[PDB]
Amino acid sequence: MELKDDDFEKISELGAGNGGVVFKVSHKPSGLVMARKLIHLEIKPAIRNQIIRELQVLHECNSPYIVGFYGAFYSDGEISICMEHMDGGSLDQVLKKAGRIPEQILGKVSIAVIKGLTYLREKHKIMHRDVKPSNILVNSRGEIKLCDFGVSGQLIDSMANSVGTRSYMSPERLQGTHYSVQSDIWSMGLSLVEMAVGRYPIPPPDAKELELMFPPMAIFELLDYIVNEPPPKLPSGVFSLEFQDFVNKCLIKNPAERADLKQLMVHAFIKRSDAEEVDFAGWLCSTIGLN
Ligand SMILES: Nc1ncnc2c1ncn2[C@@H]1O[C@H](COP(=O)(O)OP(=O)(O)NP(=O)(O)O)[C@@H](O)[C@H]1O
Ligand SMILES: Cn1cnc2c(F)c(Nc3ccc(Br)cc3Cl)c(C(=O)NOCCO)cc21
Ligand SMILES: [Mg+2]
Repeated sequence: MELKDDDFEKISELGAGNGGVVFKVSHKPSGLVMARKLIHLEIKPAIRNQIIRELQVLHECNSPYIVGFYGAFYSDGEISICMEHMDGGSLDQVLKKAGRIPEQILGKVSIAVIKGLTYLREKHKIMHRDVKPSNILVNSRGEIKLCDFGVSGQLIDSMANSVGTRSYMSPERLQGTHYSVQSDIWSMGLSLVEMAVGRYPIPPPDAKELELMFPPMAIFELLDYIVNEPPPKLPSGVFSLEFQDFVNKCLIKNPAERADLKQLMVHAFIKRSDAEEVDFAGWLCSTIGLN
């Protein structure tokens, strides 16, 4: 069934950020609760049709590790993407409420991210391009799913400009055009360290700030750090050697030396997490108040 603007009714706002705002909406004709992302783009009709056209491939991105798509359309200066509502939010949200995220949980997340990236690359030859904690969604059934990946090339173009004071970009992507899918591996590694530790891990915590857990940077100052200083590490002692090596291999500055999806999928840490009996659903609601 096709989706139009007037068949929707707003319920609440799930949040916003940089070029988009997403609402919890009711799709009146079907009764479904959806998440509807609005993206403002002053752009000619010819290209917006192509964006809408390109976004349709989301209809065949079906995976337990990828957020469900309902449909895409154009309202007034607004491109709408309608998706599965994830009643548990983004990992960046659960991080706030949780402080830190336990290694074993992070292990299940790692599993989901790899399978998600693998699915998108394997079955669609598509690179994510924006891996970070806000674009990993979770829900009360304990599903862990990726969103906001770069499915439409023209959207990639039309969003080219508009970034902030926290980069999840690989150093190769920061420095030039010589980047690709290995960049997502970096984005993952960093995200993990962040969720693991309780904050964006650059710059890395001083001697003091570390034993406590257990000013914001200038733009250039931060990017300069990412590309020229050694990458962040999981602090020793509080995380299994397995986890440490995993993130370490994810955060190699040289993208050709950096681990790939193939390799991470059979890494000691994944295989260990793969076996671990973890009630992720239970932990989720427990730490954010719910079911
Ligand atoms: N399908 C969804 N279900 C539930 N909540 C969602 C969904 N999609 C997005 N959200 C929420 O909307 C918030 C903002 O979304 P979004 O416009 O993609 O920006 P962001 O990921 O937060 N930061 P940025 O990537 O810099 O734009 C996210 O942090 C989520 O909390
Ligand atoms: C660059 N680019 C190319 N295609 C894209 C695309 F489809 C996007 N959205 C999206 C994708 C899959 C699913 Br499932 C759900 C959504 Cl909402 C986003 C995106 O929403 N970036 O979020 C930034 C903040 O608003 C970006 C895309
Ligand atoms: Mg986003």
